[PDB]
Amino acid sequence: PGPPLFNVSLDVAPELRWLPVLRHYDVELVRAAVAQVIGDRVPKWVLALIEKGALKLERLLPPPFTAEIRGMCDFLNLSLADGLLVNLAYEYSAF
Amino acid sequence: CTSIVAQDSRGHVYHGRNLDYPYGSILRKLTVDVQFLKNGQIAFTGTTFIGYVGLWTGQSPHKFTVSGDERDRGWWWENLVAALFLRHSPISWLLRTTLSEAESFEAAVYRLAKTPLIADVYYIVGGTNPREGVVITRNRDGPADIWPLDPLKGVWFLVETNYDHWKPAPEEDDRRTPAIKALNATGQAKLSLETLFQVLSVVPVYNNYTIYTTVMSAASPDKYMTRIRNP
Ligand SMILES: CC(C)(C)CC(C)(C)c1ccc(OCCOCCO)cc1
Ligand SMILES: CC(C)(C)CC(C)(C)c1ccc(OCCOCCO)cc1
Ligand SMILES: *[C@@H]1O[C@H](CO)[C@@H](O)[C@H](O)[C@H]1NC(C)=O
Ligand SMILES: *[C@@H]1O[C@H](CO)[C@@H](O)[C@H](O)[C@H]1NC(C)=O
Ligand SMILES: [Cl-]
Ligand SMILES: [Cl-]
Ligand SMILES: [Cl-]
Ligand SMILES: [Cl-]
Ligand SMILES: [Cl-]
Ligand SMILES: [Cl-]
Ligand SMILES: [Cl-]
Ligand SMILES: [Cl-]
Ligand SMILES: [Cl-]
Ligand SMILES: [Cl-]
Ligand SMILES: [Cl-]
Ligand SMILES: [Cl-]
Repeated sequence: PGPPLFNVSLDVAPELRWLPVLRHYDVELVRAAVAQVIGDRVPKWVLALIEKGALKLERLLPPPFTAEIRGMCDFLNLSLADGLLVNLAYEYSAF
Repeated sequence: CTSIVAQDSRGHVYHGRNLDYPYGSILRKLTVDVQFLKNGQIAFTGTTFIGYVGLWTGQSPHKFTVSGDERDRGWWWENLVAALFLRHSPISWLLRTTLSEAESFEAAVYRLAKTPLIADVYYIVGGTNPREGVVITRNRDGPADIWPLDPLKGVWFLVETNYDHWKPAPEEDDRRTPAIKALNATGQAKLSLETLFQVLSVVPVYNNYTIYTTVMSAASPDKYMTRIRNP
């Protein structure tokens, strides 16, 4: 069996292509899960610094990188700062 | 994490990997295989967690297979300057960009080696033809070392954990030796996806933090196999 298998058509706009997958997942499990990876390792002011500057930060990252994250955070009702914090989690602590 | 690219006696190339990470009880429920379609046809396959758009394990069918392992070098402020002032690329994203745009094992190894990054990483690439296997040790601005397969010289497998291969793995975390030990004994004649999975199923290569194990072969895409690990 292995883990679930999904399809993601790159022929759909970046913000929409990941959403058919999220239908199969409890919007709470995902969201509550993030808070555990976030709350325990990053102070809020960092999260606030990001949130305040998140909309200028995403201007730098590749367009398709952020666009896909933005769409997932709107569908899931996550803060975009929480979104960029988990996708750049490796780049945040690799040194 | 542990990535292994290896070649068998018949000329086939196999790629397998492990992914270790805390918060396992969560990520195991969110781990999925994803097939990224272009024009309805599969363009590549990857293993990721819901919410993560980058790939740390992928397969471009009939071209190559790539995986990534963490390399912790530099200073904390290097990642900051590189990401914001220099606009380098994230690791997991470059890996995914390559799986989609690279036209050959050679082309992929070029992109994964020369494209600037926010932080260092180990890129492990496998191919569809014999001897196509490398371990790209990445500096932020370029490649620090490329480690190629050489079966005729006796090197039929490359084992990469999270440490440079020209130095010995630390005593605290030496998952390289038991991985080499199990491969030395498996023999280039017995190597296959089934056997390479049992190599990665060895302790401490298969430890408490392992989340999933993937074994793949670029020339046998339908055999892409991921298995969630519940230790
Ligand atoms: C409906 C949401 C909230 C899930 C996602 C958002 C608002 C970000 C959205 C909504 C619509 C959207 O349009 C994409 C279709 O474009 C085709 C060619 O460009 C892109 C994004
Ligand atoms: C905005 C981020 C954090 C998401 C990503 C980037 C890559 C820019 C980053 C990543 C890492 C980083 O290091 C800061 C560590 O702080 C130590 C305080 O003494 C700073 C920035
Ligand atoms: C993914 O796309 C292929 C294209 O033919 C389709 O056959 C397959 O059913 C899709 N995957 C899932 C899980 O539906
Ligand atoms: C969705 O997010 C909005 C804005 O933060 C909030 O007011 C609302 O309560 C949230 N709803 C759910 C179901 O999370
Ligand atoms: Cl559906
Ligand atoms: Cl599910
Ligand atoms: Cl259904
Ligand atoms: Cl502030
Ligand atoms: Cl892409
Ligand atoms: Cl190319
Ligand atoms: Cl050969
Ligand atoms: Cl550097
Ligand atoms: Cl630099
Ligand atoms: Cl190593
Ligand atoms: Cl099995
Ligand atoms: Cl198991």
